[PDB]
Amino acid sequence: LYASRAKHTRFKSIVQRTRRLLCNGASGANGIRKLSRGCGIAVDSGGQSMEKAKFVEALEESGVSLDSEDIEAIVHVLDRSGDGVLDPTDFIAALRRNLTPLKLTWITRVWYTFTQSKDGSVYIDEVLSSYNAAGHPDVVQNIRSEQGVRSEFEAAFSTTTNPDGAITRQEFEQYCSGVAALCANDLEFLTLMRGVWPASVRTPLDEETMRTHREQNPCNMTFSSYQTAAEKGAVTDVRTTVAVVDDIILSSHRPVVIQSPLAVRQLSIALRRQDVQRNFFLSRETFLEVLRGHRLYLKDPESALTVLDTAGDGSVDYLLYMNLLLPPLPPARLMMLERLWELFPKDTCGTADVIELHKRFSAEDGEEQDAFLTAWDVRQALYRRFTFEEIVEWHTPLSAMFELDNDFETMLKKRWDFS
Amino acid sequence: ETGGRMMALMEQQLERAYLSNVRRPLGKVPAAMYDVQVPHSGFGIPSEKSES
Amino acid sequence: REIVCVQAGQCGNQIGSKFWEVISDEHGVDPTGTYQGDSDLQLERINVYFDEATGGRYVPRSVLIDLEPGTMDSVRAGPYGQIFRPDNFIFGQSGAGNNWAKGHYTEGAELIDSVLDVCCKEAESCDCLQGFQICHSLGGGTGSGMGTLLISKLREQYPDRIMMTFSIIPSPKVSDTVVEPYNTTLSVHQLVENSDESMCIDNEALYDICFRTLKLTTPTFGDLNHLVSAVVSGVTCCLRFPGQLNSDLRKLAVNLVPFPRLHFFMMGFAPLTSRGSQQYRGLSVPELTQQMFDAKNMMQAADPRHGRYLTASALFRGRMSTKEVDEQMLNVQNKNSSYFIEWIPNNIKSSVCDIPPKGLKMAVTFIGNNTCIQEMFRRVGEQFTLMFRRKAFLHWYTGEGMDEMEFTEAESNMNDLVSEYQQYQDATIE
Amino acid sequence: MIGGQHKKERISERLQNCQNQPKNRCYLPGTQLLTGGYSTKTLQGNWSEERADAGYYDGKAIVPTHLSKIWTTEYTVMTNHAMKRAQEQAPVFDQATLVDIVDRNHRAYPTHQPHLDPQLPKLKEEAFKTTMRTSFNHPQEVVRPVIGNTPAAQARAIIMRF
Amino acid sequence: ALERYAFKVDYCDPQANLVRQYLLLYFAEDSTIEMHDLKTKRVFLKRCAYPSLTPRELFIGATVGVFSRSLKLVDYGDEVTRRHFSGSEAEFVVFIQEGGLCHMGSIIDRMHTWELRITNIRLVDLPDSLCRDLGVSRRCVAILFKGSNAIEKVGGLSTEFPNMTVVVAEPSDVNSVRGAAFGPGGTTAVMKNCSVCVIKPHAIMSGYQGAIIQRLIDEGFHITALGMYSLTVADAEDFLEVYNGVVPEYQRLVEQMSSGPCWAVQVCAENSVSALRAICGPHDPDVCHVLFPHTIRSKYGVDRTRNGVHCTDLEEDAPLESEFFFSLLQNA
Amino acid sequence: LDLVRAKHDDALVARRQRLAAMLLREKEEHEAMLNNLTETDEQRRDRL
Ligand SMILES: Nc1nc2c(ncn2[C@@H]2O[C@H](COP(=O)(O)OP(=O)(O)O)[C@@H](O)[C@H]2O)c(=O)[nH]1
Repeated sequence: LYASRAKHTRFKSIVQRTRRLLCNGASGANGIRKLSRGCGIAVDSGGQSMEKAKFVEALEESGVSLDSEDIEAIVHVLDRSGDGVLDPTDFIAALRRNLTPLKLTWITRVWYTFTQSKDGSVYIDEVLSSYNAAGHPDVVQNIRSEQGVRSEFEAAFSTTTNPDGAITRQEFEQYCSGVAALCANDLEFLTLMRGVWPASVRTPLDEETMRTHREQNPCNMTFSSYQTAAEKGAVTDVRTTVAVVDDIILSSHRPVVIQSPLAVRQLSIALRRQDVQRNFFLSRETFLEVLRGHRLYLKDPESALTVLDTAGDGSVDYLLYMNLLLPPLPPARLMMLERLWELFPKDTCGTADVIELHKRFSAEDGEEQDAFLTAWDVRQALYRRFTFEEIVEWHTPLSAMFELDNDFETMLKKRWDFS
Repeated sequence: ETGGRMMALMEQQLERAYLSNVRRPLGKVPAAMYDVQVPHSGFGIPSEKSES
Repeated sequence: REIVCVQAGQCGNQIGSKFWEVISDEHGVDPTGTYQGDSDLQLERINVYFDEATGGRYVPRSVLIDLEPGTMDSVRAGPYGQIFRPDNFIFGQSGAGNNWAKGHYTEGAELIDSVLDVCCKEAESCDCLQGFQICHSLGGGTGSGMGTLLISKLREQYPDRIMMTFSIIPSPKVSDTVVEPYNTTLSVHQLVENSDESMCIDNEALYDICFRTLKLTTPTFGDLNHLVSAVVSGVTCCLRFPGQLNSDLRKLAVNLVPFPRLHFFMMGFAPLTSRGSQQYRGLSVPELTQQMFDAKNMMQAADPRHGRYLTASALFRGRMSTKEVDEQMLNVQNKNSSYFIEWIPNNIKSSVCDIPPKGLKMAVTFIGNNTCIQEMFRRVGEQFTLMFRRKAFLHWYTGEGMDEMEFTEAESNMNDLVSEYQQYQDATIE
Repeated sequence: MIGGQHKKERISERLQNCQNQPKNRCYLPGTQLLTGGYSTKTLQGNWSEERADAGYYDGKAIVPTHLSKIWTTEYTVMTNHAMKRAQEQAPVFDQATLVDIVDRNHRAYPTHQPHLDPQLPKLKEEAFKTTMRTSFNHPQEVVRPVIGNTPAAQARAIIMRF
Repeated sequence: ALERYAFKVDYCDPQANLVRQYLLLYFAEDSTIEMHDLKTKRVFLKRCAYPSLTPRELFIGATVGVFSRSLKLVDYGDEVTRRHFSGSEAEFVVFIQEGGLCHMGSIIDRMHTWELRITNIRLVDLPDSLCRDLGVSRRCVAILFKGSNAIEKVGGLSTEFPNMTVVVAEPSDVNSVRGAAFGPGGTTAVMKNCSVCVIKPHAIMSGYQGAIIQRLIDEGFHITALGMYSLTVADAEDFLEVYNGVVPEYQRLVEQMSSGPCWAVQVCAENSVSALRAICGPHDPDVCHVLFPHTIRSKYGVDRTRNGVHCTDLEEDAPLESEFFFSLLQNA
Repeated sequence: LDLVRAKHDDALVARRQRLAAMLLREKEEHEAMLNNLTETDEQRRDRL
């Protein structure tokens, strides 16, 4: 019965290779969008059905060649009905979320800086005006010029590409996944995103603290043949701190929270309540006091919190902490949850009301109704509004109880309505 | 010839479904067919108390 | 607790080469002599058979003797041959001529002192010496004469140690040499006085094992010598690995021999089964016990069903329960009670060792002391009596110098051995 | 320590072309610490005392092999539960302290191992103390029994103290 | 063909630290071998069957393994073999221009199918004088090779791969490119955001090297450097310092890497070390054959010592290994 | 000189520790992937 797991590993390798090949071609950051346009996708999260031969010829014209065994693996993973038909949005989702947690954190952070419409879309005028090409690291080091990068970005988003004039979340994530595959590592992506999208960071800081934080990043600390003893020791200290924080989080904090949706939801509420700027940052003492109230502890707060500081000012990024704490979901289940999310009206900052959740739920036993009402209390919600990440975190522990995606389909249809 | 470790692990995985391996293991009590809970003080009735 | 091996003549040297292959494999010794094993359990008793030379290498505590160097040059030239110490190869310049008297009296006394010098050099270096182990054939020329000569010298020099022999003996069904009965009779006369324990194997039984049990299409002498090397390496297993019920060569001797002349044993090894069949039957202690007592699995032509067991021993290798072992040995003793000597209350000793041979989950070697061995010696004595009445080839032996009185003495001693075995088979408790 | 690295040749020894026996460190080819004619891996001679050394290292890879799993003794199966818990903690030294241990610098007698003594720091603080200085300090500056190992006894004693 | 080959080989003895010489004979009618000792005039091994040894692997400068001994073929021991190898000793150069870097793995595989032995390889950038004289591009791959009927065989690359190969046959141009392309000098390897993959000697003799390189190209990675180097025992030890005390096959890896020449490639991509580790697979081929059947080590590996390829594990050492391969070994 | 050598050997040992931890974690993770490679009767009944 190891053929299935061989197929799954092959699917992961296929996703890796497809992401590298598309972004290295003629259209670098626009490869995934071009693939989606070629496949014939017209709805962002629709359930349009597409037959296998058209999918393989679409990938062939995109620039990726697959023989029989990779086609079989893709069909096995994606076709959940056995009818010989599949939905390419699952493959595009698999290409979309293949990132390290820091990249996903900052990609999510940039998206909420915009002004969202009645139906979750964002206008093209705002995203065109909010781009700042002067801060591109390519321009600052003086390899290319501002006009060139401005022209290429304007060609990326134009009236012929999007006749309606509104960009969805999925399209922006596809573009950011494209532009992420060209950067070398996490630090390059952070520098590019900070320089290009300036509204992401709310307060500036001097170049001295920024350069000291940049020099101490794990990417720059790396061995060499002609090193001296002190700088070897510095590299050792940085690497040991990163390893200890990662393994203590994974070994200790995850088993406490992953056993029930109630714990995840309550921890998310506790973290989000203390945020006043709504930029996913907290002070150190506030973070330690929040974690103390939920039976999670650290052996050395000064060394442990130096890796959750992705802003360089001494704050704590709890979005990255929650991303590292919980495991990512498979793309099919994420598509299911986004199809559920489509049925909610949204305000200017991208939230929906909790009453909408309440009138769309249908439990079976008393215990699950009690847990749902306790977690999704109207009084405990921030401002009677909830976001999509809260839904993802609530559904993550339930998704770990099933191995096949058809079971998750059936449970979603039973619990929820329409989707 | 032995086909390494993965084949051996799967071979032992296919073995325990035998009834003999279930009801007759080596140096062990055969496993229970339902869950049991061991009380804090152990099994048996606690001794009844009386007034001083 | 270290053993010193001696290999004599063509048969002995050939079996020895396979034995040292099997032992080097079990302890993970490369044919260059470098340790390449994969568990500490291999290293921790390596001293038992190997001495350590400087660096990586280990050298095997063995003396190689032959009268013409052809075999010795073949063993030195073999794939594992390099491991052997060069100074340990002793050879002459002319053959035994298939003559016992030549091998014992003329060239034997010429070489024998250098062999004792090497054996003494090896023995006195040991911190505590266990018994000697010797492989030779009784039907040959150099095998019989120098093996029994050397056995006598080592028995003079180390009377408090153990004396163990493995010996191949002529069958009437497929003889390779005409004068086999004389050499066999004189050698059995020497062994019954000198030895502490002697193991006997028939080539006919190894052919029947190969053809019927293993269904080999074209077995070769390498296979027969591999089966023998398997049993030889199995008897010593408790010396060199941990276990739940340890055993020792001296403990085997004390439990098996009731009276000092009754020291001749049968051999078997149980998990023999063809590659096609292995998918159809799992190993277990009842299955091993059933093969273990099946005469199909015994390495002599005499069958247990015509005699009775005085004593037997079984050494088990592997992880198994002692209850199942004890009750299996009891059930076999109770169900077949007429084949067990009644004035001994329990005839079988068991022993259990944790570490099986590589690629087997479990294995057992069986040693049996049964009166049916008398038929084999009787057959050899018949052929001797047919040949001796007519002086058929005697002038060769007399020309070397033997008195005819030796032949009548050797016949009388072998006939007395047969009589001693036959009387205990046919007896009552009274 | 892991991988040895303190049994190997030092640069000073290589530059000075030092030989073996003046200091008797077995690193040069053809020389090895032979106990009873064999290495310390074999149970002959003085293996128990040589394994008790502060600088002893056994060549066991952290990543285990298959035959180690297959070949196990009954005693190991019996006592493996305690071994898993007992393998959690072990003392460790840095490289300078290992150099000091190998060079056996500060010892009262040749076999004195102070780095394996758990009471060494309190001995160091306790050193150089005189009877009068302890006994003649400044005069201005200077329970119901409970029996049993039962946790109830400990709880009662702690409650009384509080 | 032949009825009997004869070579003399040297065997590096680790216990003695001497170099011993033997005489190796191969009988092609029934595939048996036999070894003699030159210093003693005595037999080392009878005629014994050895099916893992094939006549195709017998050439000068090759390495073979006979009963856990690594033998290196040194010189012809007979005049029949000397006459049979009267050719196959001239060295020629084939270049791959810029348009052919995407097809270089197939080029190397095609050369291996043509019974051609590569004696050196490097990815270089030539001076302008040789660039104009020979007719090649600035950035090119230089392959040095020898074999039987070499010129007539390499003529097929003009029609299989149009306009991406240049063949050199004149000895003077070969000497000029040998002095210029190879030897001490600079390198094109980067010093950050890189990974190093090493092709083991056994895969070199078996010849899966072109398939490995072409798989790397197909997956999307970029090759920024490439060369072949021969490692001494001390160099092999210093290359595998971090694997001491961690894996059980340290000494076997040392002797395998010191057995013969090895190819070293450099890979640059996004998250290069993790991506290369994922594409190569786990350390043990047994796990690969069950759970990761598409990995490189599943196809080109038989055990832990001879898993085919070697890849960097810690992201702290990628510039260290790149430097050790492309500066310390190359320059001096 | 010997003291400086020890100062380098420290970092070497630290790298060895990190590698050993990673390899043990991966080896344990691989063996847990063979746990549930079994087929139950319920799925077979569902197919029928
Ligand atoms: N089992 C076995 N028997 C052998 C072997 N070589 C020879 N024999 C037998 O031993 C007898 C010949 O004895 P031999 O060893 O030549 O006596 P020697 O001349 O004194 O050494 C014949 O019965 C052969 O069949 C062998 O390798 N294995």
